[PDB]
Amino acid sequence: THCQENSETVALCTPRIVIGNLPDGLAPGPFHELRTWEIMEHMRLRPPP
Amino acid sequence: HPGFALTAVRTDTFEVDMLLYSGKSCTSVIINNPIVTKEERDISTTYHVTQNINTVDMGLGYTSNTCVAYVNRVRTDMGVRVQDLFRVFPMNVYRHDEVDRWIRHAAGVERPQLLDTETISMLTFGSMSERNAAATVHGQKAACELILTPVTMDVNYFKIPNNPRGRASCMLAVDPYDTEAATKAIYDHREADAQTFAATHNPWASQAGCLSDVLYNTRHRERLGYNSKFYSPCAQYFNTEEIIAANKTLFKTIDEYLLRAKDCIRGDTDTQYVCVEGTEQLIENPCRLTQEALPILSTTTLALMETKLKGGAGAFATSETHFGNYVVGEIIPLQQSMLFNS
Amino acid sequence: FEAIFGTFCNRLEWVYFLTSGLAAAAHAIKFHDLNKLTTGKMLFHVQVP
Amino acid sequence: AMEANIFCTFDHKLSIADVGKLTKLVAAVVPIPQRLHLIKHYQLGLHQFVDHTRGYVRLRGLLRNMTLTLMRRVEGNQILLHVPTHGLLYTVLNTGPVTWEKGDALCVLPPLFHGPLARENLLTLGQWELVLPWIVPMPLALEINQRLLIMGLFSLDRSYEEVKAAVQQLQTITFRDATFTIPDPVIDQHLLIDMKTACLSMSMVANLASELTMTYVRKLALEDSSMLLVKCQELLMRLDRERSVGEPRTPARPQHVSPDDEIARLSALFVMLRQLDDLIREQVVFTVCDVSPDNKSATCIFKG
Amino acid sequence: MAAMEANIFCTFDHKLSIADVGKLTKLVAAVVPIPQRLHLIKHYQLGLHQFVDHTRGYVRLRGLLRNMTLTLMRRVEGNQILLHVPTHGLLYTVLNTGPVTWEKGDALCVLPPLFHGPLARENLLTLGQWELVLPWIVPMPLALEINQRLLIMGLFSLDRSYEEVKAAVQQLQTITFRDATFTIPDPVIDQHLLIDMKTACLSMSMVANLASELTMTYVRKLALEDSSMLLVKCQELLMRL
Amino acid sequence: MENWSALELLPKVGIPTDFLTHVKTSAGEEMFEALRIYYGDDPERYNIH
Amino acid sequence: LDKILNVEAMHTVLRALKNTADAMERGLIHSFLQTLLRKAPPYFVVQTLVENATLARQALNRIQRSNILQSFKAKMLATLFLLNRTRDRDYVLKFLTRLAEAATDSILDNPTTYTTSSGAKISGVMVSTANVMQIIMSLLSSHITKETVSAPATYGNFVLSPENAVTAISYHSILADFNSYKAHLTSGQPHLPNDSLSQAGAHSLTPLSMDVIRLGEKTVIMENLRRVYKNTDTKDPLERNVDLTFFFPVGLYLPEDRGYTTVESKVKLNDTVRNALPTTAYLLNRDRAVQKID
Amino acid sequence: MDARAVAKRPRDPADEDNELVTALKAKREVNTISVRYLYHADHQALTARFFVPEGLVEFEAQPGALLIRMETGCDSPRHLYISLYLLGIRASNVSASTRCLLESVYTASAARAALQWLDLGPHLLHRRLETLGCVKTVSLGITSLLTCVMRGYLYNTLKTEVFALMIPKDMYLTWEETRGRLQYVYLIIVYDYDGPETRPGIYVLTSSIAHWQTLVDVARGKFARERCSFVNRRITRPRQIPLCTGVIQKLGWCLADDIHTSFLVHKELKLSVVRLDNFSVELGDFREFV
Repeated sequence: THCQENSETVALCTPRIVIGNLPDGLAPGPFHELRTWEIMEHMRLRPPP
Repeated sequence: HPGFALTAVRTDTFEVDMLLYSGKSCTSVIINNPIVTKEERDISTTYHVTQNINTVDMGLGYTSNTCVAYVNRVRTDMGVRVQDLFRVFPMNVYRHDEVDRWIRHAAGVERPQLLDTETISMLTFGSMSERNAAATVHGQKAACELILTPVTMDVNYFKIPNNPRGRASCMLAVDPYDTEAATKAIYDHREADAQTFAATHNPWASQAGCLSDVLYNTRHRERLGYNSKFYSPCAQYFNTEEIIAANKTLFKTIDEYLLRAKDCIRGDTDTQYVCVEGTEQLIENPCRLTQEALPILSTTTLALMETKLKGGAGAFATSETHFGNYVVGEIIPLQQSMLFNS
Repeated sequence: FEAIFGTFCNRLEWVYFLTSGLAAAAHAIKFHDLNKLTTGKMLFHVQVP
Repeated sequence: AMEANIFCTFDHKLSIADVGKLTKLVAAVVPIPQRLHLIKHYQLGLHQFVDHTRGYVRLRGLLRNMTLTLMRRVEGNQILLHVPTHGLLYTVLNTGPVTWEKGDALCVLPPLFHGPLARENLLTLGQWELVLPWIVPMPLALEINQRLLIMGLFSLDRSYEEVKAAVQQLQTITFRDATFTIPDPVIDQHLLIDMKTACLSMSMVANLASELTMTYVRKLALEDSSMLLVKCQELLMRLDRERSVGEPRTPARPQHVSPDDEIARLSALFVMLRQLDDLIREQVVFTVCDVSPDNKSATCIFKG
Repeated sequence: MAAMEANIFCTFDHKLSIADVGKLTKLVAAVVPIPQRLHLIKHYQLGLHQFVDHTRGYVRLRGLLRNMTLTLMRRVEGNQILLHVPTHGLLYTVLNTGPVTWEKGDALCVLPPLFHGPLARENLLTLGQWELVLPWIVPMPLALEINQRLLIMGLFSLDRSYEEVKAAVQQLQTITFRDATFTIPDPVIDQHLLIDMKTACLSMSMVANLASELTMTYVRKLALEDSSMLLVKCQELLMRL
Repeated sequence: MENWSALELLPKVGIPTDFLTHVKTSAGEEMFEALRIYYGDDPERYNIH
Repeated sequence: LDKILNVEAMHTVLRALKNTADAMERGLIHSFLQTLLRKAPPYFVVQTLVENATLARQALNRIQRSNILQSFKAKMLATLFLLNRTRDRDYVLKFLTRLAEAATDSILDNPTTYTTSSGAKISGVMVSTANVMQIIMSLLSSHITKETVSAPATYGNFVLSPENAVTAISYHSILADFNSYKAHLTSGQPHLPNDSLSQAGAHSLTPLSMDVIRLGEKTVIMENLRRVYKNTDTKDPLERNVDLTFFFPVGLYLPEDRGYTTVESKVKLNDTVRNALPTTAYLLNRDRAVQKID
Repeated sequence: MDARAVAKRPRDPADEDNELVTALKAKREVNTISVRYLYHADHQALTARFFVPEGLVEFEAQPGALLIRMETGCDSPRHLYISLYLLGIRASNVSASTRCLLESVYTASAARAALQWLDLGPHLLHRRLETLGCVKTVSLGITSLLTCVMRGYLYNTLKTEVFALMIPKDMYLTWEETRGRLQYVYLIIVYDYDGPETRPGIYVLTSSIAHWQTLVDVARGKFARERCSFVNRRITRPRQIPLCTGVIQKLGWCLADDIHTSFLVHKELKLSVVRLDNFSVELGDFREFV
């Protein structure tokens, strides 16, 4: 991003940490739910409790 | 599944015949008498016999032309085997020690702390690290890798021959000798893209300074230590400093395409390497002229692949979908023809 | 006794540039002072109807 | 009979004004990567070894192995290039900055042009230029060779004003002739890879030896045939002032060291001298007997 | 006196089988030293064999081989050999006796042979209890590491228990240069290594008392600020901090 | 550059020319090394210094 | 025993001279082929120019460049390997006559050289590997007709006039036939009879058998060159390699909202989240065999 | 390229008339100069003329004597061409009797300048010198123009006599007891360290040894005293960085049968010197060593 400092427009790179930070443009809402059904399949929880 | 997707690019080298045609008296060749210089190793005297030739051309247009006639066989493996970046960038290591020990053991690459002058040289430069493997039953092998958005459209982007970069960069469209306007069309995301008019089909490669640009633009790659022996199929798309400099009036372009557009690739070793420049046959690469790449047959699942192998002659070209899974039909029927025709 | 029958040699075949049909494209001209000449240029003046 | 030469040809066309620029270098060294007979201009000269990240030591290390060659006679469409033989005198043009007196031992070095422009540009040709190695007296090479190594050791310390000034002093050599400042290897706040590897080659030899040599000197000093290793045990201490009334009576020695790693440290001490060897010993390539007036041509007996 | 001769004729005394004179015809343009340098040499003084001794030391050979006059064999025939003394700076072909392959542009060195181990060449030209040993010509890097291995064997030998020295010498002798393996023939600690121990420890200790405060400190300064693969192993050889 | 106008005065041979897609384009897309096109009647042909 | 060696040395010298002369001729052939391979644009380029020649009366407009680029890209994928895909005789004949019709005429053409007996006149030569011409002799056996071409028998020469020595020295430039220009300028005549490069060479002509093809009133020479590359250590310049970069997605995510499903009558995937999200991708080897990239 | 053309024997220049004669035969003009035969046409020796001021000619009129350049500071007298003998006054090896003997012979401001420029510099002696070869054909005027050999044999014009290298007897040394058939001459400066100044001791060490490593190994034998004194000064003085303790440079070779004593005779002053007779010059370079 481009934060605004004391009359400057200094750029600010910053780590994304979790996979959820990716914009809902690049990791849509249904995508994460489909991915979570993958993980509950991997744990043998396909019908969840 | 982690959040991102991959869009591997992979060049494949075909042995082939050409047929040339040339007009009568198409170029005169002035020659002078051969002259014989002499040398002596005192065990034996070599003599050398030079001759001079100059070829004035005698045609205003092109008096000659060429066509690729016959593909005999494929040199390249056409396997997948994605390229090991741990050997392309040997110097880089994680700051923490234990984490890099663990990562090397997980990815399968490790270095032994012998400080062999070969290891010192390799980490310093070149050294052709790979040393080919036990029994090569297919041939030369490589693939490349572009971290990408899963939302990427394919029906508009992967079914047809197109640019892996995510933003079309055919300098043939751009006004000749126009660097201020050639740098927008390949880089700027406010100005609307070529083939598809969406700004950028993949942001993480099409931006200037994106991860894939800084990863494969050799101008960026040099600032980091990297092995130059290894040939990277993707770099021709991302060497933007050169392709910006390539846009020139049509005929300078098609003269450039005959002279530099070639990309030497070492032919005896297992993996592709940059040949000793121009010692061998230079390999022509038509995809370099258009800066595009051809889709090959791909399926998400085996079920869609079985239907292809079970299907008719035209089966490989048709693309299909199934709620999530897809098949990207090939543009060129080489999997039908070079293989089955034999 | 172990017999050595005839010894044999490869008989070479010579080829000539002008004998070749590819010389149909070239218009070869000897020029004994060729090393001196820097470059040769031909100039064309065509008016357009 | 004809003298043996090496013909060279220019893929790109030459101008009448361009070929006149070669007649100027008709008597100048032109290094070649490899002895061959016909050579394109691309393989000619030192320009093929230019790099962006790689620095002065890359050029020096490849320049040691290239085949030295004088230009002999421009032909218009061709160029001869005689390969000098050891022990026969050849004239050379004075590309080096410094004037040569008779008897000087010359040696070849990469070009070291500094920032402000002077006469440099001659033969631009198709995005290509004929860079030529400096020919310089032996002592000036011994001095330049160290100026760069010290600016490399200071490359890590540009925050300090004292180092900031001392670097400037090393930067401008003062020689018995017009002076020529030396370009700073440091750039963009960060040292180039070649000087970094060479400084590691020096500092490994400076540090790995100090902890290692005591395990051997303590054992050799017992014999006494040489009679100086006992004096050398005190030399190991690396103290500058006379010893305090405290710890030092014997040099520090490694403890308990696991049986095999001592071989690996030993061999890594010797691996670093090999990286350093390209800079350790400069070698003469010419020995000038007489010099032309204006110190422009010289006639040097070839060495190597 | 008569100046040193360029062409030197060698004469064998022992009866030469028609098979063996053919080995020398294939041995033409090899690098064969002589100590004497007269015009009509005996065959006894050919090659390295005369310096084999009961000591069976490799460094004795490396040391005595340096003094010998290198000659290039030429124009071999029945009853005659014609060794040539090369002149400095003049070109010559050189036959590749050893298995090591020679890269273009590499420099060469002369060191006594290092047998492969399990196998040896049959065509020794042994005759009359006189074998024809000749020095190996190797690329410079291999000739460097053979000597580095020998010197490390000499330095480690002292201050170490004799059983530990067996385990070290068992591996310091084998060399994998250019994908071939080689083994030093009976490397032995001697006086010939001892004087080199003294000169190496002396020069390497006077090095320790010449590096500036910053010259030694450069690595510490570098690692605390920047890191790379080269620096990882150098952090290891630095023992502790 | 290249001296023209020697060319408009030195008798030239005259030869049936052939360029695909006319002359103005292949002079305009830089097929030929050097070129110059003038529209009226440049009197340089008449100046002889 | 000595005279044998005295004669063997002479024979070795003669052999080392004859083989070097022949290597010189083969190198001249090789270099003249290397020259054409650098001045020979690919087929689709010449064809696009030969199809869009009319419209571009000026330096081409912003739009015409796009039309030309589109035609380049189309011709490339439909002409990449010809004897590999198609072998229709009427189509291969049309393509080969199209190759000759696409090549522009040379500046100077001497009627006397390279004239087939019985009034025929040659126009050019086409070259290829043996296995290609062996296919062509089969496909076009009707048109190919061996004939006796009247090739030039000796190199020409370009001797300097006495006047040229002065202009070479004072001005570093040489115009051919300076003496003819002095006459035509003094006499005021505009045209020159011949422009000196047709003036030099090929006065003496010798027959040689060749194969020729009719390409619609064109008579192209057909010539294989593998003859000169037997047992040599140099790779044939006509044998080449062609790289093609390919690219495939792996692990995408097709939209759930606007989702759809063509073929589904064919396959039936087991209901599983593993069948739902693609994580792998499948391809095939050089020989057809399933391949996987996880 | 004809079969006969390679078959021809190589043609020696004497078989062809001189190039000047090849022109005069074509154009027939006859100058006063006798170009029928060229002098100095057979000389593998390479040479150079050095102007040396008349204050340094003494003991060099005899052909055969080293020429060594000496750089000193001041830009006006950029260099100065010392003999080996003139350098002996500074050496500590030389006998005090020989030193006081020959020091009288150099009573000239041009030579005394050499002692002053030797004293002047803190930096070591071996740095300032560069050997040039050997005297022959003294021009012997108000300012001698000495011809100096860079490589090859010393001998007369017309090869009527072979000049011999002369080395003052106090500098000459031999390590070995059994001389080889051929042996190389090396010049060896060796600093022995001492408080006010590190005084140099010059030597010339003929030996059959050629290998550098074995040569320096045998050299440290006699020079252990100077080497240990260098090591002792290294620890005695902190922040003092004294460098190499001897320096060896290959000076040429002689057949080791030629060696025998003699004397130079000048101003009626006999000077005992060893005399290598057919001493071919092949210069090397100073090689630092501890």
